[PDB]
Amino acid sequence: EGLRVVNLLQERNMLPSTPLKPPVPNLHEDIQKLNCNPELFRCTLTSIPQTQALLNKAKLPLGLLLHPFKDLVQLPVVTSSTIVRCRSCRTYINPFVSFLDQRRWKCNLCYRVNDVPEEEPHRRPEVQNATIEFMAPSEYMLRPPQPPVYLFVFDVSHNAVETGYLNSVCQSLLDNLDLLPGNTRTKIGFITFDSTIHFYGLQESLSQPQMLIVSDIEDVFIPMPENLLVNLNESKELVQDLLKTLPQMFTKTLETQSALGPALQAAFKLMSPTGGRMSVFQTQLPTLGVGALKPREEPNHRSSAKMTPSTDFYKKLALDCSGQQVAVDLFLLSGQYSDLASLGCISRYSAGSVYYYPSYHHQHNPVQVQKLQKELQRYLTRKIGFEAVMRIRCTKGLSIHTFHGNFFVRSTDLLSLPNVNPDAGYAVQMSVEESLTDTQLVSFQSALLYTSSKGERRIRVHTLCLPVVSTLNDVFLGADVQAISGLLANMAVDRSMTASLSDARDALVNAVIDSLSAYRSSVPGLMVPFSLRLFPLFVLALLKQKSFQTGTNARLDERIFAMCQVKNQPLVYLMLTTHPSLYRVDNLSDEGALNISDRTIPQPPILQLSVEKLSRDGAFLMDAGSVLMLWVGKNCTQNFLSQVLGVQNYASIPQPMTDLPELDTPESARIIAFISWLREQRPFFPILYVIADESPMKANFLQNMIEDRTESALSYYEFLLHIQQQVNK
Amino acid sequence: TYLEFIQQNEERDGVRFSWNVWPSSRLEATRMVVPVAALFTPLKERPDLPPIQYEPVLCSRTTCRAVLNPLCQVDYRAKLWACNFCYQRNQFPPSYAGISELNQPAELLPQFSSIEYVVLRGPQMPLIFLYVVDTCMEDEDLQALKESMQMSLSLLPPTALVGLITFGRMVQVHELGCEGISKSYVFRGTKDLSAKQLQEMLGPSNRFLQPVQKIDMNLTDLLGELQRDPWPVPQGKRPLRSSGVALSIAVGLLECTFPNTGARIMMFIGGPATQGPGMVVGDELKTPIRSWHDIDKDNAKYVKKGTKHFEALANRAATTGHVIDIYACALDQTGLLEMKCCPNLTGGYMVMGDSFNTSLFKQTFQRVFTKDMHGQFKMGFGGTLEIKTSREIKISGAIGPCVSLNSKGPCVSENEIGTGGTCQWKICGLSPTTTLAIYFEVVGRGAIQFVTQYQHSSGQRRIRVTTIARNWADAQTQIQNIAASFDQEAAAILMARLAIYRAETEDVLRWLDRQLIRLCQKFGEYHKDDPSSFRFSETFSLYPQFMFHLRRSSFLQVFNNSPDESSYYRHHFMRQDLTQSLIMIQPILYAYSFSGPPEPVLLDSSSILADRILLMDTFFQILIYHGETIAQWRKSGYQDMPEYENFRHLLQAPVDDAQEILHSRFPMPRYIDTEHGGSQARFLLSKVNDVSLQVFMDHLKKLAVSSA
Amino acid sequence: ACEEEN
Amino acid sequence: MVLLTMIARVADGLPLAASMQEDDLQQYQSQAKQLFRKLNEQSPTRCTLEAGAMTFHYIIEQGVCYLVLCEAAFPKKLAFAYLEDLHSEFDEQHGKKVPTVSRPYSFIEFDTFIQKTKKLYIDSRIMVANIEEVL
Ligand SMILES: [Zn+2]
Ligand SMILES: [Zn+2]
Repeated sequence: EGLRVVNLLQERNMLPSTPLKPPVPNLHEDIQKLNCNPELFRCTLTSIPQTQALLNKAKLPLGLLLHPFKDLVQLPVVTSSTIVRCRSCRTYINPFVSFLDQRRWKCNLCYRVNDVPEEEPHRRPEVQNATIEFMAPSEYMLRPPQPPVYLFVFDVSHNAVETGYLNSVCQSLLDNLDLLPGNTRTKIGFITFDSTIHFYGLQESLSQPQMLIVSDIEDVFIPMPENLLVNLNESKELVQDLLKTLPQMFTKTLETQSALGPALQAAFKLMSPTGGRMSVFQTQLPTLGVGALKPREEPNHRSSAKMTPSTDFYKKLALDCSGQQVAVDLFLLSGQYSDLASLGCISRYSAGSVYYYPSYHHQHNPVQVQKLQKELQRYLTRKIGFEAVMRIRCTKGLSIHTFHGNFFVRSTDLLSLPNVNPDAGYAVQMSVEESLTDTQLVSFQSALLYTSSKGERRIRVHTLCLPVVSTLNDVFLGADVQAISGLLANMAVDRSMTASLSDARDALVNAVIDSLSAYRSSVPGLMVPFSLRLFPLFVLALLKQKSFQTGTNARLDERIFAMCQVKNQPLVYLMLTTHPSLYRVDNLSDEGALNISDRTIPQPPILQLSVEKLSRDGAFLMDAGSVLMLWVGKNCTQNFLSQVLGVQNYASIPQPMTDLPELDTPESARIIAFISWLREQRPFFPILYVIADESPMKANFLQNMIEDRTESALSYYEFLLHIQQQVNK
Repeated sequence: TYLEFIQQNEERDGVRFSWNVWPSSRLEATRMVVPVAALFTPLKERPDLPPIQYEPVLCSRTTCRAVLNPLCQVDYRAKLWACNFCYQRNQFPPSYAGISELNQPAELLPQFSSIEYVVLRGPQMPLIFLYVVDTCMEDEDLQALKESMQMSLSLLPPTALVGLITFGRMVQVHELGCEGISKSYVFRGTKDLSAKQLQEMLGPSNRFLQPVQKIDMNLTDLLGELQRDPWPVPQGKRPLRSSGVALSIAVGLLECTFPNTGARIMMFIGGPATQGPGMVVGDELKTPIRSWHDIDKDNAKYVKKGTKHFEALANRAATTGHVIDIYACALDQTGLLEMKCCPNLTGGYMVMGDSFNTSLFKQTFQRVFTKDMHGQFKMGFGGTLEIKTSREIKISGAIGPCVSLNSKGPCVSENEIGTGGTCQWKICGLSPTTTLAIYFEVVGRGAIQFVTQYQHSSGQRRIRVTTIARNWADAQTQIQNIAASFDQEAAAILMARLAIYRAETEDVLRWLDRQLIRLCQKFGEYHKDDPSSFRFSETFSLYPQFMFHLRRSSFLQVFNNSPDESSYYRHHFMRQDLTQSLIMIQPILYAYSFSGPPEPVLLDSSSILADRILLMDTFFQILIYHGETIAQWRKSGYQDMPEYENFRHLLQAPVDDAQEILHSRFPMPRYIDTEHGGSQARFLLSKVNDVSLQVFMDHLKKLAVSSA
Repeated sequence: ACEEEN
Repeated sequence: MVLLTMIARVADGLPLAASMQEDDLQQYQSQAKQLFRKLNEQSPTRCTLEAGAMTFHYIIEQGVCYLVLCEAAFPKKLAFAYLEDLHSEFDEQHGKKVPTVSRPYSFIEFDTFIQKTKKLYIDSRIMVANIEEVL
């Protein structure tokens, strides 16, 4: 612990060898113990500024980061014939309510006092679980629970046929047809497209599927009432064949153009009636019909900081899906610019999610291929909610004034979520509308109203209670750097679209300066509170990530996807991404977590992001959350190549190496033991590649040593040096 | 004989004129009652004529260019022949250097007036059949249609190209044999498309039109898998059928794919077009399809506009040179009144019936693919008709299945009849029974030559030529020779044709009567104001009666028939040869009793006897009538008894006789077995018998002898 | 407004 | 002559199974739930309500209501044969568990049978009252 000040200029080794743990709100031992899980609900200031003035004086942003539908281990399910809720602000009776007349309860959010209905009340599960899930009553639905409908929309143009993604995508569906979320009411559908929209009907009465083609691009329509969206259960055999055929129907195609717009417009109309999930796969820039985008020239490391969408079409179409509880997930496997800065909008406002795969090719990029294999595996077998919505409430005086995430904000905080995934992240920014002089505790509650794949209406609520403070140092003592960082990120993304990448970048540098600069006018070197010791380190890495970096040869579509991830990713993976974890692995040992019964699991220490830490004499794994990159030294140890890599010498370490071998060696067991534990800490299986040779021309590994200097960026010390110069100007 | 003459000339040059001797002067040309016209059948069959794989031989006078005929004056010494049309003298072509007197070119023998040359120079284009199927119909009806189309496919030529387009609420252009999937393009039946659009929208043989020998199995299976329009039909509604567009899409596909070559758009309908363009009626069952009664009182907001649609369509199909067949089978009306111009302008067929699941339809349809002694269809495509005449004759126009190529010259007269203002006509589709009426005018021996270039079902391009000569009136005996060359039968029908043509493009009877009158006063015998006196040459006798029937027929007395039935009738009249035509006008009738073998009798009540079995042969109806008594001996059961083996030969005589003709004829005529009383007797009673002929003649006579 | 049910 | 089908337990008006397809439902869905709440142990075991351009049709059996909505034009004769087919099936499958459940639409999987049956009636190939009243 510690209320110590730190001089960033003399330490230079502040980053701990163990994972960082989320702060603990300064709260009475008994309340904190019932507090929500931080991995689900968390605040930037565990210590809430009693007043806005105090909030500003700190110069830190006040907001929340949530991951509500996240996969849980033990989820309490209340089937209460009635849901207990405050008659004024409609807050879900939670663990942080104040019980008095033991037959009445004071709403912790708007202080009104409610009458406990005749249905030890404080022992009721509703008030012993911060994270709970209620069964929605007949009033909580505007229509029979809609069934699960999955419509895939493939782009079958020439380019698209050349990448050969269609093949794997279909094998996945096939291997995971049975594993799709849903009862017997499950509906599935398909549509292909190039210059025309290709529908496919499936009746058990006909010898083979029927490809129905719409060619009037300026006026689409559905070709058949029935059979286009079939009943998986009944039609299993039928669909199974279609998947085994499609990849083969377009091998000698000469269609260069692709009218994605119309396709989607038809995609929409088919779903319109039921709503459901629209999985769209695209591979190039849209050039036919509406939704058409003009090509653009990719920037080089030379051009300065001089993003937004080319047209509104995809956004407009999105709200429409949204109003139909239709969600669109974008899978881009383009090899050239494709204008994601505008395509993304399709998924951004429909609470969908975009998946990117740069230069996807069945033969030419064995990496992306697996990445996809594995991200589809996820996307396909993970739980899903339908026609859901979310509201976030917070104690009187506190106000959410800005949202971050893929959803549509109807009337303040009725976030419409056409679809809800357990990988979707969200953030919010609040301010003090009224001074918290009254209370000494404020709570936040988010309810997730939705429809399970099993046709059940359900609410998922999380509730968080924190303490109000009235002195700077306090605000500072409970600061959560990580969260401040990720929240700033989202504000920056928006900052860039609203203005420019420059301002975005700057405002990020000013958060650090205006902050520590405020800390000083309130206390030689760069002096900061123990909690913000990693504040400049994270913003820097923030400025060097592919979402804000500048001096690089970064292509448009990439930058955009990067900011798409900041926007739709749960703090934890924004960190992994932004600040990979570097572990030296050629010498793992026994200080491991050899607890897990028969497996030991080494616990090597986390290194800071710099080449000064690497060593030609060894191997270093870098965990970036989505992928694991094993860089290897030229002068490595023989033992490592032979007993871990399965090779006789550095020179014969296969160029692209997609995964280590499972050799009968204790060195193998150890490295495989470590790697296995890492991926078990997440649902999205991260690929791993050792291709990181010292000459595989895939050493983008180095792009992560955020602490060194570059011809176009400052070093950590260089950054610290700059900050201090402004802190005391 | 003059009869022997008419007969032997139709038999050989498939053609018949109202007058076989024409006016030599102008003072008689103008005064001609029944115009000089011929009923011409360009493809009549005969005692195997040798096809001539020549190069026809043409006159060398830019303007004329007529073909070498037996009327051409030759000179086997000077290797020169003089054209009988412009007098221009020609030099024989190298290949005819070898001709001599004792072995001359067939085109000169009077036996080979009317001959057919074959032109083998360019690779032959394949026949194109395009099926266009309606899916809105009862299952049992659709299955038949499928079994039918599936059989038609087994008869088509290996090289022929096939295509399929089904429809109902939408229009589906199927891309054939796509492999393991089976695709088709869908189109809204709500809006028409040009063809450029349909071209751009869709992208020898095509993906849509493929060699039969190659696609046959795939198309069979597909036709066997077809199913009712998938769209539901709500109570009190008619299926939403887009006939107008289905055709408009078939039309354009070929137009932009194989313009100007043999093609056959065969459309099958099982109900009216309910979704315009070409909308014939609304989807409200409560309301009925327009009737003739409705039409007259302006209670038909779909006809005119819907009619316009198909009409512009036929023109597009005929201009491009493609044939459209309409195969209609529905209990209620189907919309032929509006679609008529399609099968009509082109050589397309028009078949009508109650349901595709009848023997009537099944058979009529397979008669479409009747073959000749070589195993080939008796059809032709893109026939161009050109009629050359002596500087003394001009052409007023033709009445029959065809369209003008609008080509001018000195043959064209200022008085245009029917599709006139031309010496050329395109006839997209034709058969050995296709018959045009060509109306001529005069401004010995006068001659007219008929050149018909078509595409044979084999693929061979051929030119049928028939040159005829007719005597010029002898001035010192004009009206006496002319009158004796008259062809009442032919005239009747040529005169009929004219009338009908006016009706279908609107009193007519008034015109029909005026001439019958005149025709009586100029060649009839009488004492003014003395009716009783009137008589007619054995040469004119019948013309009157014939006129009686044509004015009382359903060809001009629409009402008491459905606009559709009306159109169907006219259609077949305006294409048939003389014979068949007479039958239509005045159905023949036969009697069967123990008192002798079959004998034709008059169409009159007085012919309906109780102890006699009649067989009225309308062109469209074979009917067997059983008088009261025979009906009785029949109802009794006497037939079965071995005692009355005579009552059978009788009961079946008309049945036996019926079968025969009840096959040869194309639109298989409907069959009827009724008797005195039966509700079907009505057909015999309404054909039989102002009022009756007796009085008709009277009133006619009373006017024949009065003022001029 | 299914959550707030107000 | 279109659709809207709802099956609800009569006591509380708890929804059991319904089916709906648009491509409004909003107005005619409440009235259905209205009816449901109102129906009791004294209500007419078979009824037809007139709602202007529309016409409700419901029957009750074993305390379970089968309600249907369609255009007034739709065959009053066919609307009842439609519910009857539903009843028979529903009671044969879940008729004995209906009185114990508590969650809305506890039998959504009946969604299926409702839609394979509805079609057999929407393709041509007792008491009466103004619903406005009962409500
Ligand atoms: Zn409250
Ligand atoms: Zn000449």
